[PDB]
Amino acid sequence: SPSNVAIYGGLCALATFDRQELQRNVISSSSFKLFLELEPQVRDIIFKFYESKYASCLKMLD
Amino acid sequence: KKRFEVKKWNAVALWAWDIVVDNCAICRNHIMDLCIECQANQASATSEECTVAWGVCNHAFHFHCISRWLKTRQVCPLDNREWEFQKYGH
Amino acid sequence: SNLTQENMPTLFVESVLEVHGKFVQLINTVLNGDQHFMSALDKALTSVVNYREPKSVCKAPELLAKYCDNLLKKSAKGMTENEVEDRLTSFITVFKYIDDKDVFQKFYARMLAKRLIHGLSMSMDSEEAMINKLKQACGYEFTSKLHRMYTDMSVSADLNNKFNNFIKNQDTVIDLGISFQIYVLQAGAWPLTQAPSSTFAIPQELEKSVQMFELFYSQHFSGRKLTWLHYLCTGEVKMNYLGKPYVAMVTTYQMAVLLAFNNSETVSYKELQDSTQMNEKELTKTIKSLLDVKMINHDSEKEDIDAESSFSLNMNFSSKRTKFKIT
Amino acid sequence: VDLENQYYNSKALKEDDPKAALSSFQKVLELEGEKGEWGFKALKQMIKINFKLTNFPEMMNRYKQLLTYIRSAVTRNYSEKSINSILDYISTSKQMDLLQEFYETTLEALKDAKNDRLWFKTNTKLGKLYLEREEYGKLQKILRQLHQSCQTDDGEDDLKKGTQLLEIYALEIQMYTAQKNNKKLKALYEQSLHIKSAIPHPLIMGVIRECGGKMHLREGEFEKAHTDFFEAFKNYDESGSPRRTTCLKYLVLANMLMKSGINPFDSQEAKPYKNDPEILAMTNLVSAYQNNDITEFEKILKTNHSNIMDDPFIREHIEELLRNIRTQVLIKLIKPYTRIHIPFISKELNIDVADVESLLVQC
Amino acid sequence: MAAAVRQDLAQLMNSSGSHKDLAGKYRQILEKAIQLSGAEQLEALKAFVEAMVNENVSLVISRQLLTDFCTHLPNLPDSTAKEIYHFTLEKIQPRVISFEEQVASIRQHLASIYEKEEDWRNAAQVLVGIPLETGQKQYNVDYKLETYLKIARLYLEDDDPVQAEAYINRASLLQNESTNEQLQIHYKVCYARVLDYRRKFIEAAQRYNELSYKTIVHESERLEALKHALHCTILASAGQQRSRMLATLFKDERCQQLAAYGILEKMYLDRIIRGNQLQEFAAMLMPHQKATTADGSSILDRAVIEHNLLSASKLYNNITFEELGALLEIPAAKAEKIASQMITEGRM
Repeated sequence: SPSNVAIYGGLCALATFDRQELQRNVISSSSFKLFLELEPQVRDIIFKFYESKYASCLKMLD
Repeated sequence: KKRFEVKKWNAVALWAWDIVVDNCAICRNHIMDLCIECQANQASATSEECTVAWGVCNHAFHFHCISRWLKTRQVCPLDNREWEFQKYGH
Repeated sequence: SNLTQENMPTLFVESVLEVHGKFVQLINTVLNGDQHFMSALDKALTSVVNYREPKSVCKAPELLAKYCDNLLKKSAKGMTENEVEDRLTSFITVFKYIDDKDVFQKFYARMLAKRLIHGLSMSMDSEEAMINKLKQACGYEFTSKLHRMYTDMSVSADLNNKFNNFIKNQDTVIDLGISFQIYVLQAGAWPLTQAPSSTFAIPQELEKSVQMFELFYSQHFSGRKLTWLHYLCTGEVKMNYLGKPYVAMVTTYQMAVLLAFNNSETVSYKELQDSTQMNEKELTKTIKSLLDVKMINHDSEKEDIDAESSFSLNMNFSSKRTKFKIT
Repeated sequence: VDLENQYYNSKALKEDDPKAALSSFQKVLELEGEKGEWGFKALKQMIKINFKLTNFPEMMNRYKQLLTYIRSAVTRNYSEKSINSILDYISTSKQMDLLQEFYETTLEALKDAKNDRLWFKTNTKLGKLYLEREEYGKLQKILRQLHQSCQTDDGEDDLKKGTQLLEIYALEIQMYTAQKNNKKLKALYEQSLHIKSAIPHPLIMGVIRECGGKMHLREGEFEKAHTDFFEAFKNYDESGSPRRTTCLKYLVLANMLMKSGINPFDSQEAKPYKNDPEILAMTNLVSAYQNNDITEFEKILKTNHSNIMDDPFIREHIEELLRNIRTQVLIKLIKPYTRIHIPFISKELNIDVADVESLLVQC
Repeated sequence: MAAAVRQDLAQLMNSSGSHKDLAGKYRQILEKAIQLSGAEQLEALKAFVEAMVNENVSLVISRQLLTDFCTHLPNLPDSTAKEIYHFTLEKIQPRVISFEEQVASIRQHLASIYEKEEDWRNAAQVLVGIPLETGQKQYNVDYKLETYLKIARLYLEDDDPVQAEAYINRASLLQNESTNEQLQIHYKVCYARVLDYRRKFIEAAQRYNELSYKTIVHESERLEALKHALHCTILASAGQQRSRMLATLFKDERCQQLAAYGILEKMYLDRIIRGNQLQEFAAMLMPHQKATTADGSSILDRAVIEHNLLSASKLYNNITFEELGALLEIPAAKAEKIASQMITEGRM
């Protein structure tokens, strides 16, 4: 389903890449922006990981 | 003798602030034409009516040419005079 | 070399189209339109207009600008939409061979500004199609000065429609002759700039109308002094001495001379220098054009141009139509 | 002759009437001037009266005689100035119930040799009116006729001003931006590249470039967004309000994101217009970014609130601009002091200690 | 008497036959209005202005009549000629493009009235509206040079160096046609003083030094130009460009003739700056070189503190913040902010 590719690719790159690599891969590319816009709960994870907000990024994961 | 009658006649509407444009001083185009830094960028600069950046010596040039000159030297060592911005915009 | 430097504006275009037309088909048919032979034809044709036998290299861009003036000339009527539209298509092909694009831009700028002020604009479509062909060939940067001159004339055209509606709002001692001819000029886009003329006196008939234009233009722009150009602006006159009231669009310089004839039948050269209120160098070229025509005729047997010679007024003038252009 | 049409038209303009003056300008048309600009100006005054009052059957009768003389009878200079003037005046007083019938009868009288601007401009306004009527039959018929040519704006290389395929896509961009739908704005930007390769430089060309700068600003390319916003401000300056003030805020926003914004105005299209309080709000925003001071940046948002807070596009980027200023001040203060205190930088910046610990980690 | 004046002017409005016959009868009417006094003189002189702005009278007759009319106006007292200049400029305002030569003649005498009444800002705005650059008639060189010289002189007395040096650049274009070499020297000297008013002693030290090595400059002006460059070097902040300017003035033998040799010697050898050295140098400075710079009442109060911090970086090992402020008579809160700004800029 198109609602699962954003989670499959969003959770895999979150464990192998840091904060600088996320802004250039899942953010700079316009192809992955259309998949992240459907589910707003996945786009806020990348923004919270770059602003050093590990307190609110962990509660939304569980 | 002859019949002279006019309804609503007019000539032209000319305007030139301060002195007359003398093809700038760094090139040959007019004060509102594409000089060198205006036609080579065709993206971050203008393409139709160019801008007019005046100064303190009552001599206007181009905003794209005066910004790169004041970046390394604010004063003008060509004749030891005052060089500053005055009256923005024609 | 068959015409040396006395080439005609209508013959130079047909001479290039006949030579290139006979070679653009021999390659596309026999050689199947090879790219190697097509580049050699365009490269060799560029050196013909640039390096020729007669010593007249600057006459190539001048003849190109003169050809556009004949197609845009407005003598009295107009032209069809078939011959003018077909002649503009073959004009962009000849311009690709002349590499002197800087000389053609200076000649076309002073010619287009003269055709608009004098009122010689015959077809508006000829000006829109001309700036569009130069942009597709040269570029938007080279045609930027020509696009600003065309857009400035369109703004004055929209203002004429708003001033024409003011006649229906309490106006009965204004309607007399021609309507507005507003030509908004600039300093960088237009070649003409605000320069001091020759302190003209301005005839008494042109005192009105123009006085109201200075107050109307002062409302759109907060403080804007305008200067008139008596070298390109022309007026009109009405002669009721012949069998038909003919109207001849004469220059504004001749209106001050004809206004001095209302006091006496003849005006000497000493009185004409004070009525015009200008130098004697400009009055010499003005009285010269009035003597060759039937407007100002000499007396006695053979009277030349002197400081003590008089200048009578002739009622018979060579006319045939109404509002005929002299340029 | 041209003599009888001058004295009759001069006396008729004196104290005009909404009904009595229409009979004076009708008898002058039977003489047929030989100029023949005397007969063309007489019919132009009748159109400027029939479109204000009277009705619509009498207006269409006088409009057909104006489109007749356009060839060798009347010069095309004075004829083209009347077509572009009436078409821009009847679109305000007359509603859509009488404007659609005036465009169908106009195409039947413009099938001469010159079929460039007379056919493209008359067909452009027809496509914009079919979207409001929700008509799908007539919209597809006018699209197949324009597809036979090479370009939708110029048949070959003559007159311009007349694009329908790009005007429909441009009208959807101004509507989809209010609903915040980036999935449709990205698809419309790719379809505008095919039309851009066949049009000169009119006004619609500057509308499709505005959507390109908004899409690149959301992805993170601040350099690509500045090239599209600057090229669109030149075309929008010719039109004016209200499509000119809203485009100025997007041009200065992309300049401050490139580190930094030392150029508040790079053109004369917005320098003398800063006297208005709505435009001056954008001028003071760039001044607070050049000197690098967070105390003056927050004062602009409190003073000017009914111009910068009402737009959701610039509101989503107001937080990143405030964080970039704190980074520049920390560099100019950490060089002299070797072991500087944490509450020391919080007192100089006049900010709380809650955001200092979060900013030091990202820096 | 004013009733018969307006009746005679309206009769000759549409009358035209000759150039000397029309101007001869009109001169007799204006002559009678001058001999009148009381309230009849103001009503007769104002009727002549309305008779010339009409389209019936020729512009040649109106221009010749207005030329001699502006000559007898200064003969009238200031209590009467003031109301005429304000009323005549409003009638010719719609036709300012026709009588351009007559507008400048009225504004030339109106500016002289405000000059005698001690008004520099009011007299300068009158000559500004004169169409000198945006006019249809160009005057002579002596007429434009005198007008531009009066505008810069009136704006200078009103404490406005910006507006005074703005209109002086227009007169420099016509100064090249003359042979006055003394006027060209003052053209660059006055511009160098404006650059120093923006607290730019570093950049101003190079302009005054280069102008002293020229040949067209007089010998009496080259020594005065070197004194301004020596004062600007001391008032400038301590940095990399200050050390290069102090060594250039020490190598020149022209600095030995000036009385400020002790200040240059104490600043080049990295000597100490006591409280008696800054007071002696401030007495020889120009009045426009001392401004309220936090402490004290001169600009030198800031250059001394910045100079002592640079010399202490190579001589003093490590001093506390409380001891560094007591040696300079400055608080501890000021000795830390100044020393921190020198490290960031890369000058200490």
